[PDB]
Amino acid sequence: IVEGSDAEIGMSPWQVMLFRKSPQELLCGASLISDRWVLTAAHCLLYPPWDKNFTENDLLVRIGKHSRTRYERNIEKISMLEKIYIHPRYNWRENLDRDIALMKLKKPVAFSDYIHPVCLPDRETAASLLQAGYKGRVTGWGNLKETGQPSVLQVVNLPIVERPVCKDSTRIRITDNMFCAGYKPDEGKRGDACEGDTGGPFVMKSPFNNRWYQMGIVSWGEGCDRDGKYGFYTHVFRLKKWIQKVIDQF
Amino acid sequence: TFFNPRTFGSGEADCGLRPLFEKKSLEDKTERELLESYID
Ligand SMILES: *C[C@@](*)(O)[C@H](CCCNC(N)=[NH2+])NC(=O)[C@@H]1CCCN1C(=O)[C@H](N)Cc1ccccc1
Ligand SMILES: *[C@@H]1O[C@H](CO)[C@@H](O)[C@H](O)[C@H]1NC(C)=O
Ligand code: NA
Repeated sequence: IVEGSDAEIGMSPWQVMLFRKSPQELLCGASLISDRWVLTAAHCLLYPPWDKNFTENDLLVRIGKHSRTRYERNIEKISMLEKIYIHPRYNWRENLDRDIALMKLKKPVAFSDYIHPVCLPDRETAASLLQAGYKGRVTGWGNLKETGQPSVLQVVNLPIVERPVCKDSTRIRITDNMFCAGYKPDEGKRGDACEGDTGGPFVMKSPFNNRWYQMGIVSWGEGCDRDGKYGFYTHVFRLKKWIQKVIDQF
Repeated sequence: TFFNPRTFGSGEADCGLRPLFEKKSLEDKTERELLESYID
């Protein structure tokens, strides 16, 4: 997260850290959506140009964390994965269309002050909240700038940007399964996600029921926090039928 | 409730309410920014 700030303790209790077993390394962010399901980006797990094709056994999930590097005894919980599901039309060769994956935990995690699931939007909430100019929030342990890495979870709030502006900001082909967010050059304020933040949630708080909803997943961008450039996010509601299928069937 | 908790597990009913914030009637340091963006 570039130009963000330290999260408060328990500010983002649905935040997950994907961690590689060997060599031990932070891989990306993810979000908790129930006691046993985790949502992340596909490219975290499958991106052959970067030698990423992880199986269930290469990874663990660390939940309830604040510190990037410390093991936080009696606060964080670590789970193994039972199964990984990537969207079957995930397009890593071109534009990361449908950059989405689900992970089933081997055993459910206990909720706590530090661990708690985010909501996924219904249609009315998606229509209502996913509008240009409305702000959501992005969290992660990724880079603080273009390359470094933070001591603790970072947070930033960013406005949703209109599709024409998103389209004209890049030569990469955008689809209806993505949205972009970030300040325009004329707005003065700054902030963006960055490398290492992929998979982390873009959340918005509903003024109708006071609940946090995950509208997006950190997917891609060109550089970090550049003027005239925006972060792209997987459009969660657009893929909710796939999410439902996977969960209902498995 | 959208998902079946037999396969989804528990937590949907109470989703999106943070123990240290909403549940304690405490506001976090920047969430007013989000709320104010809706007035605009
Ligand atoms: C994998 C994630 O850590 C990372 C998120 C970057 C978010 N950046 C900003 N400014 N919000 N994603 C990436 O690094 C993805 C994965 C593949 C390459 N990539 C990019 O964002 C490139 N910089 C641009 C791109 C290349 C191919 C297809 C789509 C986008
Ligand atoms: C990655 O792993 C699968 C098995 O899990 C393998 O069959 C496949 O060829 C690999 N995927 C790609 C896109 O190379
Ligand atoms: Na920008």
